Amino acid sequence: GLPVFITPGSGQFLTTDDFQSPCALPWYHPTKEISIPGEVKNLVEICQVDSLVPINNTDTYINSENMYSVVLQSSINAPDKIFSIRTDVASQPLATTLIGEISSYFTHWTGSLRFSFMFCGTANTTVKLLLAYTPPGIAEPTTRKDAMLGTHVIWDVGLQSTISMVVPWISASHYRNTSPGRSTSGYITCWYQTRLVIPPQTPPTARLLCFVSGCKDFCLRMARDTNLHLQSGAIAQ
Amino acid sequence: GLPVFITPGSGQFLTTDDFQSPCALPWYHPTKEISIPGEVKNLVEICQVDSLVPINNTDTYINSENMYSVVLQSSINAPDKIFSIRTDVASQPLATTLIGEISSYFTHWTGSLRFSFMFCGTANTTVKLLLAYTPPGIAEPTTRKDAMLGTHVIWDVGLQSTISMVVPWISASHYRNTSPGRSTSGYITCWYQTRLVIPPQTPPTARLLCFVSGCKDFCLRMARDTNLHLQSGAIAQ
Amino acid sequence: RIIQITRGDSTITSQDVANAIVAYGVWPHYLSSKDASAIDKPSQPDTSSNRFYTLRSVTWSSSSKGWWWKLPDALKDMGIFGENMFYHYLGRSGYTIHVQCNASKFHQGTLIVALIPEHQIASALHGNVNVGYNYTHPGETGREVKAETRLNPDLQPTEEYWLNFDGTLLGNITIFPHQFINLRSNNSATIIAPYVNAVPMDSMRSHNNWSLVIIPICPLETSSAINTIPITISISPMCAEFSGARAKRQ
Amino acid sequence: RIIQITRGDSTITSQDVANAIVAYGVWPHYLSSKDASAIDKPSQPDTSSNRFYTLRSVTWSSSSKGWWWKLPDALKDMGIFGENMFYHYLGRSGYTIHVQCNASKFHQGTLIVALIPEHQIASALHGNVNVGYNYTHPGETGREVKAETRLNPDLQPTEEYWLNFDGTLLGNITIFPHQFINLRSNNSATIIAPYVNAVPMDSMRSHNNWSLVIIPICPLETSSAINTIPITISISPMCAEFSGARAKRQ
Amino acid sequence: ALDAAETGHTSSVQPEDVIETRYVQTSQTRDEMSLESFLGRSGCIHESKLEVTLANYNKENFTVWAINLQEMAQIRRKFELFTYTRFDSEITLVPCISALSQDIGHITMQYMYVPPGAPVPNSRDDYAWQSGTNASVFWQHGQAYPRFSLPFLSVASAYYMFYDGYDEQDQNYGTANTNNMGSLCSRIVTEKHIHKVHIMTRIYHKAKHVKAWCPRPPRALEYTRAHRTNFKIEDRSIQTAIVTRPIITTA
Amino acid sequence: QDIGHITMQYMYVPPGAPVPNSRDDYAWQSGTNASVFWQHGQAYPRFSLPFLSVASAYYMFYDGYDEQDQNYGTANTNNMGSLCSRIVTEKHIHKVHIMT
Repeated sequence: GLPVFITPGSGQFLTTDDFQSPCALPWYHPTKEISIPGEVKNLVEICQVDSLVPINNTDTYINSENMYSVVLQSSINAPDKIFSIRTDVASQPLATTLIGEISSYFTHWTGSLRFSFMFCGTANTTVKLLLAYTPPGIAEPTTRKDAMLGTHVIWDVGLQSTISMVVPWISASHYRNTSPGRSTSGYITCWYQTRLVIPPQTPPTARLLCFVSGCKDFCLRMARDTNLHLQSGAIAQ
Repeated sequence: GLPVFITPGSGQFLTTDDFQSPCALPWYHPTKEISIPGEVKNLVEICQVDSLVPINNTDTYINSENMYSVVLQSSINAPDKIFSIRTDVASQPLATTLIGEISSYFTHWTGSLRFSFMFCGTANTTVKLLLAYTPPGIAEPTTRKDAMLGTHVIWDVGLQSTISMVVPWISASHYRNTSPGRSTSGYITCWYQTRLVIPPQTPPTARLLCFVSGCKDFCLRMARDTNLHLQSGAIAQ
Repeated sequence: RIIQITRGDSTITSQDVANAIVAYGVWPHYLSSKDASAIDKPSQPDTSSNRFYTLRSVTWSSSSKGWWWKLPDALKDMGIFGENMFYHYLGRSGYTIHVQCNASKFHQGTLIVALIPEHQIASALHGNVNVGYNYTHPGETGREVKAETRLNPDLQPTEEYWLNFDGTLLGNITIFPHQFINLRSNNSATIIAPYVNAVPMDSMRSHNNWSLVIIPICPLETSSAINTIPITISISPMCAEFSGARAKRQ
Repeated sequence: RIIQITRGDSTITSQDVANAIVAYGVWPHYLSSKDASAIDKPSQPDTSSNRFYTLRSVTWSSSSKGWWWKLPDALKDMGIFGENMFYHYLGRSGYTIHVQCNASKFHQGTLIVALIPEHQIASALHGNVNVGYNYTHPGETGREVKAETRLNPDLQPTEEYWLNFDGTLLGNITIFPHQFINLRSNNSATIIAPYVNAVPMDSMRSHNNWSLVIIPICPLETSSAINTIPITISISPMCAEFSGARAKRQ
Repeated sequence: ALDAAETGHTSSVQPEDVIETRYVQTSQTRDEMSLESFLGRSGCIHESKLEVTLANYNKENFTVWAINLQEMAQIRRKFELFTYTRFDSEITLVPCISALSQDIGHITMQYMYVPPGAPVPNSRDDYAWQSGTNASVFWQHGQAYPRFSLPFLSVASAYYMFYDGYDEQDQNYGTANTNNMGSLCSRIVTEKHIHKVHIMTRIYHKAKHVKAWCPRPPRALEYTRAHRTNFKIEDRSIQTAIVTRPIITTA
Repeated sequence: QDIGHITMQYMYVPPGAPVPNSRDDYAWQSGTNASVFWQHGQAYPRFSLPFLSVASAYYMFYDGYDEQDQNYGTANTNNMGSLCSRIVTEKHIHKVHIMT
């Protein structure tokens, strides 16, 4: 036979290998691909989907819809903070979003994130609000003016339902690690730019729902078996 | 399958082998090479760098800058020897130079060496000095006239700072072994060609610093895990 | 933000709605000679069944938890559609769906509507159990979600709406074609879908080839004495087809 | 052997100097669209910060042992440069550096100046220890080398100058872009460098992307009563850029 | 920058809208994010543990397993991401012999794909170990890891990841209807011998030449019941991947 | 007195993969992690690993910190995660050391 000689890396199985292989079932033929709707080629189209943050991750809301929602108080003359979050894609709560899980299935990420926000309160009601981002190396802001020094948007709550805005990609490195240990990507932070004003005898309350998705900018590397989910023992049947 | 038959040298690992190998991480893609400054292709560009000899390798200077330096005595009417060294690239002290270490990482060497010398004394001061080389098979010289029979340079200490000169390659063989055991390459030797003259009430002293590098002529073979450095036990972390 | 809708004989509008995304952009169509399995020229009731039909009134409150349906079973009683379904071993159809949900300018709250595929519901109870036919196939009567005492619980599906009744997170549910009834944004919401399966057509009564979910993501309120609003849904089947005619199915 | 220098608003000369080698021959420049990571159009203060600034006087003696700085931290207080650095998560800049060191015709001694990369300093103490931020980031105040009693020694860097403070031999230090102040050869010395990193731009306050070392290779002396001379260093940043604007860093 | 998320369409798309950007060669490939990547890495599927019984070596020393992707979580969650998927399959066998005795000697082991309505082997001596057309394959001590390519099998266009009904007389709700692939099987081929041993095969697969159909949300909680989407575990509570914090104004 | 047949697993554990805690950990399953096998009498395993870094090149040195100021130098930048190894053969009587 041809004189051949064998390199190391022979005779192993690697779960992430790439090769031809022989057939168990020669002469077989598969069923034809009918034109089923809902084609897909990549994970990024899933990233493009807006999904809700369970923003309001606490005991009093977790076992319910309400952890996707925040409640606003039209009673308050103040500039102050409504909420804040990290921005690291596999941090809590963001990891629990589908982009979060897809990022949690991965080790590297890059590109800017889309964020979106609906004024879910009574149609008769008005406000304008500050949604802001904090470039890190610094504490999460404690005045509205701090957030005004960050990159931010002021929401003209017009007839249109939703404000949508982007955390710009400002990683030193072209990628960042998907889960921080002792590390940070920056903060989302939210504030009363005006007070919220309902008209008289409206419910003394309002709701806000918050969305995120990958921008056209977004991408991942180092697919890894995700942090997000655990199996204990045998899966019964 | 094709009739094949297997030669010896199969199934070993050689730390110095050469082959293709299969990927652990298929479909991955590396980060782009940005145009970082400080490109390199070969070790010879490092050889081209002048580095100081720790010429003055003794107890009284070793734990300090001063082993890179020699002190001259303007008080002396004499022709006599200032210093001398071997020329074998991996001999002490030369081995400790970066060309020394690179040679110490290697078994064969060839080509002529550049040597350079600054009159580090007071700007007002004058001398001319003999830098000389001894072709071996012979003892290291004991008169200045001996060195004058060797290949040598007399330093016109003009406005210009430095004299630079070459030990010619005069190996019988096109290469020489990088470290001698019971063997020799020749000597550097240094002498008062004139007395050193300071003008009155100058410091009664002067300094000289000495440099070496590979010439355009220089090259190495048989890269080997260097003599120069030792690991004892485990490297802790 | 205004639409009118016309299928088979019947018409629909909202003058406060944002248009449906067509599911995956595929406008509904009949099977192809290139993809088909069934041999006959199949049953095209066309206008007489690719027309609207609508469900009994549900109604909702701040205390309400959710509602859903499984299709075609949710439409088994829709005259021509219903019997043409029951008399064939197989068929296929897409759907146009609109949910009717007007409030005053003086209400707040929001529902998510999700069209959803096989949506394989989890049991209520733990262990060696699975959902019973009566509950997977609630008919047009549907499954509202309630706090208490549903009998035969071992065969009941779970009530756990924020776990999408299958152990998946809500809020990621927007992965499917979906809309929001948001009382500020709109007074109604709409979605349309082609047929879908791993198979070119399917055993209608035996498998709910599509499903529809509506969830109170934000609680209903107004200060007005009208503390609650109905919801109703209307559906037209699309390109509806049936094959393997025999007796009426039981 | 004469030069004049002009950056942003400010000018420098020596009339007894031999020109800088440009580090690796790469004259300083802005980032490229081909290589960049950051998305914004970045901050170009140009003339208002690609201009000279200079450090407090050190001074030296025959007894003196060495000095160094880490950049950009050594310039954190240089007005526009300093704050533009502190207000951004990232930036990049090269440098032009000149060291000022005139003596009389009647002095001897020599310093080596080395520009040096990440120059990852070793601890003073043995064992499970590493350098503390206060000392890696000495600011413009810099690190002169001294014989005694530096507190928090466990977090101090080593003083071992001839081991380049990292366990590498001096005299091979000429591997980097370097010059000598030699009092006969010159009255000053100069070096210029582009930006460098493994990354197209960097977290300025978090990482000293360049460093600068000056060492008394040969002892200072004169017979004159002026037994000591100051040294000072001036730097201009080059093509300086900043990105990810937010609050002032602490 | 303003939109109606209620449309169902994704929100205001463009990053350049609210940042005065510099031009950047954003030039990072999505190819690792491809389906022929993400599905197209192998993982373990099932665990064929056996003991070599002595007292009736001829009877007991074989196993059979119902083929499913539903009882190892990571692989399951790849596929529990869609309505349907289609792929050809690298299949890879990691046979392992564990000694309960001073030696193992030579050992040889059979596997068979048992498509449904093949006669299932009842005995380590069953005539069903003969395999004129069933895909049966062999391993033995010191041999490399076996593998084969299995093409896409289904009677339909794609495997049901989920199903919404029954086999026509109304039990086994969901994939337990549609996903009758039959079973893998294994059996010691060496005849009766003195060494008490356990054989364990970890079985692996990678889907390649993949296609997938309508994405669906990821599993939030521990698995429970293979075919069934059940998740409310006995004497337990629904501790999802979401983690709580003290206040929503603190990151 | 003998070793018998033995088989051994390796895995590259990139950071934020779930680290195996146990020789029986589900983390030995490896749908996408580079995991590879060796056994007695098999030739030396090898693989080609491409250049990994999030940056253009590996830091041989670094001059600062992870942003909250500890681990000075490469201990910041050089988080490649870890290699791992584990015996794949089940419980057996032979007391053995494996060295790779």
